[PDB]
Amino acid sequence: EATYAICENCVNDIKACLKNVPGINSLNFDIEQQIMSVESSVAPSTIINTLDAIIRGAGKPNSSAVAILETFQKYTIDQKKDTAVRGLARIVQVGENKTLFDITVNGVPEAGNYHASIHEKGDVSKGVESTGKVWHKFDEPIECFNESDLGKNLYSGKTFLSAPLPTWQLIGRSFVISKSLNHPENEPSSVKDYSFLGVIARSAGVWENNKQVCACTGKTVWAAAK
Amino acid sequence: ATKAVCVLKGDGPVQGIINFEQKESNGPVKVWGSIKGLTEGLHGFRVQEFGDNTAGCTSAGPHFNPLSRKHGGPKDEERHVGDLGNVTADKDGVADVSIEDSVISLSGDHCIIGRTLVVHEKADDLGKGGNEESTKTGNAGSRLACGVIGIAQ
Ligand SMILES: [Zn+2]
Ligand SMILES: [Zn+2]
Repeated sequence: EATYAICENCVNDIKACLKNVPGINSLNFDIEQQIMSVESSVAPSTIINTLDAIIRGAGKPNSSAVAILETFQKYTIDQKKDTAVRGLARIVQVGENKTLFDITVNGVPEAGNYHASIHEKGDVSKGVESTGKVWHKFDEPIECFNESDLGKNLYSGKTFLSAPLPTWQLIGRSFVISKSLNHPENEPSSVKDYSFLGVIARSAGVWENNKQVCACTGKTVWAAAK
Repeated sequence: ATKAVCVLKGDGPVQGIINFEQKESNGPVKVWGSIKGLTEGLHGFRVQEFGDNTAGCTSAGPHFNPLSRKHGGPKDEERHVGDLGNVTADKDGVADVSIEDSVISLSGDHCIIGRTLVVHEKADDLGKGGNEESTKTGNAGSRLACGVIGIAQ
């Protein structure tokens, strides 16, 4: 069971669009909060692409999390200096020991497959180095070959990931995304990887449609690609 | 869960690292570290309900308050779990934080891991202000810096 975010004429417009899709056991609607609950064995990426809909958190306590993924090192190839945010993970518990990850990447310099992992510790004082060991490796890559709306020589990607873990087990750990540098040579830091990460944080899971990140001010400093 | 850490940063000069340590699951939490780039004086210092910093104040929620209390100073009988009072910045703009707290915890219903730690521009009035907002947030003004409390060990 998952919850998705979307008047009275709007309602049947959507239920319509979904009907020929199998694996769906039921559909429930709350137009007040502008959400929709769907209990199924069917992929959420199926539900969303058919439709604009985002994965949202249920009301269940300690079921939703977020990780704002930022670069820690200064990279020669990375000239985006207005923000260090490169990615966003939205996490929802969708099972008893099942969890789903809405990952967006935007503004990375090198196209490529980026690899997501969860590290043991939520200590980002020293970037990846201080997060300790890999705790969960995600086999599926984030395919970042789409050009980014943030200009040329910048790339974006998106994917849903999954893990046999409850949300409460991820709280306080580090979510880390990285790729081997194409040119480790040009990087003085003796750094071999391009990494961005964030502490996995408790979240109410009431996210809006656009996947964005604001400064302490409130100004929007980053968003998922269109 | 015995050690936690937080990297405080913001849009300005204020930045810092705060450590948490709790030997016994129901022992006190030791809280220490440093915050620099502050103006001289007292600054509100507390933990929010969530650690979601995608939408600022909105996504992080009110003060961490599982017991549904009103806002207070840390020594007060009536206080949110997240209420850590004030940190003090010296003349060089540095607040050296050294706290023992009995209400926050690194486990159980009062567990603060995965929540936002925040330091504010103005002093927390410790709920002793003469308005309703005092009993909700302590009137500490705007957020200078924040971070998510993560597992350190
Ligand atoms: Zn309508
Ligand atoms: Zn409070």
